[PDB]
Amino acid sequence: MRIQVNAKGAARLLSRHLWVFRRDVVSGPETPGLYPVYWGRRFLALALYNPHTDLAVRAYRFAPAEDPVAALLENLAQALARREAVLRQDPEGGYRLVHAEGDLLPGLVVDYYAGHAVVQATAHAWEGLLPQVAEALRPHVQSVLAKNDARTRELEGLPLYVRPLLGEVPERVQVQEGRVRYLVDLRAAYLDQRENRLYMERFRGERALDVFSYAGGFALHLALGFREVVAVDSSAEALRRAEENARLNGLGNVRVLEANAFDLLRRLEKEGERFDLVVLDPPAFAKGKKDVERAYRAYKEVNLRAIKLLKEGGILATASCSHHMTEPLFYAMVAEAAQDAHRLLRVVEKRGQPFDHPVLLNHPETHYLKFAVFQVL
Amino acid sequence: MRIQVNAKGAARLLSRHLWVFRRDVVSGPETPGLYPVYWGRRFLALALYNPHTDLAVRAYRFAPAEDPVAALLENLAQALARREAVLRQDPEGGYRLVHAEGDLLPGLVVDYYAGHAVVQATAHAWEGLLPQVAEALRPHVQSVLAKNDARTRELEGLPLYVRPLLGEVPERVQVQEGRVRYLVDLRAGQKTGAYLDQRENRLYMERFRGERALDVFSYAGGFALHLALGFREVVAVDSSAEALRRAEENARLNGLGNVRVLEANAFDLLRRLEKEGERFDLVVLDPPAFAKGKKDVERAYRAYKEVNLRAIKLLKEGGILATASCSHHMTEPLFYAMVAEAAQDAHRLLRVVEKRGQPFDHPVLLNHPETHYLKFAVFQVL
Repeated sequence: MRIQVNAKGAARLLSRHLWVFRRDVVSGPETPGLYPVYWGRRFLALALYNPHTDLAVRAYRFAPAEDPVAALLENLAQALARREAVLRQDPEGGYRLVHAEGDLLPGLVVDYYAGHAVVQATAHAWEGLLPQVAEALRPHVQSVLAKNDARTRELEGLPLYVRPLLGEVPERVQVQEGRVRYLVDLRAAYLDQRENRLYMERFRGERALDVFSYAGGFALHLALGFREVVAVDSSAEALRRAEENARLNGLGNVRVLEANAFDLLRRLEKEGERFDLVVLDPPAFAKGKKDVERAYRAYKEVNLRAIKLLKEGGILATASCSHHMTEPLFYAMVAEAAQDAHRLLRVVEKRGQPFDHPVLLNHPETHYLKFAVFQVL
Repeated sequence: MRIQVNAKGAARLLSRHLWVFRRDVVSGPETPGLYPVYWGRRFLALALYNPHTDLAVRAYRFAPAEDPVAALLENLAQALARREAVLRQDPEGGYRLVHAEGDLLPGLVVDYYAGHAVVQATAHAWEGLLPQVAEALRPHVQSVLAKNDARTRELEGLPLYVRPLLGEVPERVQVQEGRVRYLVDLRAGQKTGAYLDQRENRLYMERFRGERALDVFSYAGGFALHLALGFREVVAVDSSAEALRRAEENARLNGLGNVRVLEANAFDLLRRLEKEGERFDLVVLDPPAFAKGKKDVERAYRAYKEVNLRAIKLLKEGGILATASCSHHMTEPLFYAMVAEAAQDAHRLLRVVEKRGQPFDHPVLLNHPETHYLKFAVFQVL
C-alpha cells in the first residue's frame, strides 16, 4: 500500500517539512504503520502514518528504500551515533539521545540520565518496535524505561503505561551536571536547559534571583558563585525537590520561596529590593496561536519587573520554551521591556537548544527554546 | 549650553536608543561638542552633538555629569577595561577595543592588532580628544595610528587624514589568531586585511575536517586559512585579484600549499560548479552588504537567496554550510527566513549546527538595533 497526497501536501514534503495533515491526504492504508508517500506517481518520502489523526503523515526519509522498518532503525542508529562521543566522556551526565523529528525519528523521544534511558513513543508505529529500540540502546544503558503514559498517545489510539523494557530501572537516579548533581525520579530539570544552566556558572555576586526555579536546577549552579540565591516557584512540591537538591550538594546558601512570581516581583520592587542576577525560566504561557497575544504581554510584564530589580551592571538571564513564542517576538518582547524600564541592555549572549535536541531549519516547530543573557548598563 | 528635543526625541532617549536626529531637535549649541540633552526641564542624557548633521545627537550617558569630557573618557576607560583580560592572555591577537555605540562611545572605533592600535573617529567632538585617546591606550600598545579618512567624516565637517598618534606605526603587522597568523596592512590608503568581527567565527571553522572546502567571498582568505588545517583542499574565491593576492600571501606565511585562490564572480561560478557536477564537504558564504539603504532590502534578499540556494546545491550529503550577512538591513529574522526559503527551494533538509553573531569585543545593545549587524550561521545538509 502507499499514501497519496494533494499538491499542497507534496509541496510541504518537497520543502522538506516532515508533516502532512489530514486535509492534504487523498488516500492511504486503513491501519497505522510505515508507508511510502506519493503525489500521483511521484515518490516523495517514507513515513509514519496514522489514518485516525489530524497529523497523519510524519516523514523520516525523502528517499525510497526496501524495507521501511530497516530504514527507520537506521535513523535510530545514526541518532545514537551522534551522541556516542558524549556518553563516553560524561557517562553520568544527562543527554537526550533521540529528539523526535529533529533526529528524523517522528514520535520517538529518548533521554539518558546517567546510564538509565527513558523512552517515549508517540506514533502508533513505534509501539511494536520498542523491543528493537531497547535492543538498539542496550549497548549504552543499564536500564530502559518505556514511559508511555502521555495523553498525546490517546489521540493516536495507543495505551498509557510505564514499564521497564530492559534491565533493572531504578526508582530514582543521581545525574551529574558540571559541578552539581540532581535527582531524577525516572517514574515522574529538563535536559534542554542543561547547557544554559552550566553557562550560569560563569557569574559571581551577592544576590541571585531564580524565578520559576522548578527543581532549582539554575539555583544549584548559581549557588556556586553567589552568597545567596533565592529560588522561587508556585509549587511546594517543586521547592521541596529544590531544597533536596541543595542539600545533596551541601549548599546552604540556597533559599526556596513559595510564591506567585508576577506578584512577588512587583513586591520586591516596591520594597526596593535589588539583585545582581535574575533568571527567568517561565513555563510555556501559550497553548496555541491564540494565546500568543496574551502570552506576549505576560512575558513583557515579568521581564520588565525582572529588569527593574537588577542593579546597574546586573545580569538578566531570561528564556522561553514555548513554540508559539517565536525567537523574533521573544527578542522584540525583551526589547520592549527594556525600553519601558528605561534601561540599557548589552547582549551578552543569545543561546538556544543544545546539540542533543536538534533543530531542523525546514521544520520550524523543532525550534522552541530561546535563552538569552543580558547585562543592564 | 543645552540641547532641547521634542517628545519624539525624548521618547527615543527614554527607550535608551543613543540617537536623536535633526528633525527632533528644538534647539542647541552652534558648535559641535559634548552637551546635556533636555526635554523641557527634564534631563535626558549627555551626548556628542553636531549642529550640521542629520544625526545630531549621540548619547553616551543617561545620567548627569558635571564634566561631559570626563564622563566620556570614563566610558573609554571602561571599554578598554572590558578587554584587559584578553590583551594580557593573547598579546599577539586581533581585538576591537572600542566599538562605537556598543561601548557607549559614539563616533569612535579603535582596533588592536598584536600591539598596534588604529583609531577611527567619525563624530566631531572626538577630534580634540584624540591625544587623550592615545593616552589611555599607551600602556596596552606599542603604537597608535589615527586612520581618519572615511567619507563619513566629511559629513561631520572634519578633515581626512592618516597619521600616527603615538609611537612608531609599522606599515604591516602579523596577527596571531589561534593556530594561524595573517597580515594586517596599516599603510595609508590600504584596506586593513583584518575583519575582527569574524575572528571567533573563523576559529570555529577549525572544528571541521574533510576533502574539499569552498570559501566564497574569501577576501584576504581568513576563513580559508583556518579551513586549510582540516581539509585536503580549500578553494578561496573572490572577485578581487588584490584580495586573492593577500590570500596567497597569508597562505604562504602559514606554509599552506593546500589553499588555492580563484578570481571569479561568485554568483556565476556557483551555478557553473553545479553543472560541472562539483560537490564539496563544506562551503562558506561571507557576502558583502547588498544594501546601501533600507530600501534595497528587496533586491538584497533575492541576492542572498540565490547564492545560498546555489551553495546548498553544491554540498554533499552531510556537508556543512556556513553562511552569513554583515548588513544592518538584512535583519536576523529576514536572514534566517531567506536561508530557509533557499533550503526549501533546493529541497534539502538543513539541521542547525549553530547560530552565531558578533564577538564580545563588538558589543551589541538591545535598545539600539543598529549595533547588531553580523549574522553567522552553521548548518548541516542531511
